Amino acid sequence: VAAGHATLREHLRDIKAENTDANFYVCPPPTGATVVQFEQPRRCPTRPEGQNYTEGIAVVFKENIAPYKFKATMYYKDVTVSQVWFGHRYSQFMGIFEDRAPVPFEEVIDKI
Amino acid sequence: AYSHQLSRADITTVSTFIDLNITMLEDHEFVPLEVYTRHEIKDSGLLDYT
Amino acid sequence: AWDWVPKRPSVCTMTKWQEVDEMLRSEYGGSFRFSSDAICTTFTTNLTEYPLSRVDLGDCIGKDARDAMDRIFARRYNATHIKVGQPQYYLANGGFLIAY
Amino acid sequence: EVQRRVQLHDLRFADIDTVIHADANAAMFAGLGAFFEGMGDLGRAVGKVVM
Ligand SMILES: *[C@@H]1O[C@H](CO)[C@@H](O[C@@H]2O[C@H](CO)[C@@H](O)[C@H](O)[C@H]2NC(C)=O)[C@H](O)[C@H]1NC(C)=O
Ligand SMILES: *[C@@H]1O[C@H](CO)[C@@H](O[C@@H]2O[C@H](CO)[C@@H](O)[C@H](O)[C@H]2NC(C)=O)[C@H](O)[C@H]1NC(C)=O
Ligand SMILES: *[C@@H]1O[C@H](CO)[C@@H](O[C@@H]2O[C@H](CO)[C@@H](O)[C@H](O)[C@H]2NC(C)=O)[C@H](O)[C@H]1NC(C)=O
Repeated sequence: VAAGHATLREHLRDIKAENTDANFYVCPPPTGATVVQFEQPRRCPTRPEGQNYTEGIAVVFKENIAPYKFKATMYYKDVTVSQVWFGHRYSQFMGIFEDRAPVPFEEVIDKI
Repeated sequence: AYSHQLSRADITTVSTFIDLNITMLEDHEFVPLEVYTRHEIKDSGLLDYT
Repeated sequence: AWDWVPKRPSVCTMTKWQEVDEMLRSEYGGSFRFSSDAICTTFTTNLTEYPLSRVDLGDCIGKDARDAMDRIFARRYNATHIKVGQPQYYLANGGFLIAY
Repeated sequence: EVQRRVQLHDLRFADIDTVIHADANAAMFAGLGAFFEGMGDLGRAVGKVVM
């Protein structure tokens, strides 16, 4: 009878309707603060050449650089200047000047 | 401009096909000021297929 | 336009998709997780076995499963392993029925 | 070679783009701006009008 087939469609349809959701990722562009390199292909013998061959277990150790990660805050003022005294319709042709300057300590402590 | 020359041992080689205990940062771009004024193009490394 | 025809006769609800010689079952987080080298997908399921007997009244899936398992067992495991008990049926996430 | 040619094409576009947008009027205004700026405030008073 079809009742068995019908309930089986129902169970399969139900199970595939379940939420199996995953997160999105905002990937910020790397600045080059951390860099890695890869292994390279290497030429090897066409015929065996080594002597005293032996099997064995090995444990490889690397130099411990012990990275210390911490939080740092940076403060700066971006300045921009243009020839406004000629009028907005013309200042555009005379270019623009820009500079990035550090915030003096007294401003970081007494104002920020 | 040319700066200096590193030995191949100066950079951390990533293990063959799977690696762990690797340290990283949440890189923050800090774009140059000229990208807003002069609207010069920001370096984006070598081109991916995408 | 198309030529009309009477509705086709009914067919079995499920088709044999894969025959897997090596499939490891493991219990974790209150769920079974099946994995193999032949299929890169991992199948997740509840610990309860599905009551297929009261659904596959025509024994369609039953016959296909029992025959395939015996063929594989005779071909590759006959002289190296023993079968523990009767086959088990599990409804895995994604809508698959795994006979184990 | 594909990525080498792609980087050559966006360079050709930048040159064509510059040729279209490098207005001779803007070049003249830039020259006049520098001339009046060098004359100080006496230059600003006139510059604002002649512009
Ligand atoms: C860094 O290396 C250590 C081993 O030196 C890893 O430590 C294991 O971590 C798991 C998950 O917490 C534990 O179940 C194990 O008991 C740990 N092993 C030991 C010997 O303590 C650690 O996972 C690595 N960290 C990263 C981020 O890769
Ligand atoms: C599967 O394994 C069994 C042994 O576990 C094999 O049994 C033999 O069957 C023949 C025919 O009935 C008998 O003459 C032998 O005496 C049995 N041997 C043993 C050790 O009991 C069986 O042949 C195997 N099947 C296949 C298809 O290889
Ligand atoms: C595994 O078992 C759980 C119950 O422990 C089932 O979850 C229920 O599923 C139905 C049908 O989609 C829902 O209406 C209920 O709200 C669920 N209950 C809870 C407590 O979440 C689940 O369907 C089973 N999954 C499989 C693949 O067999």
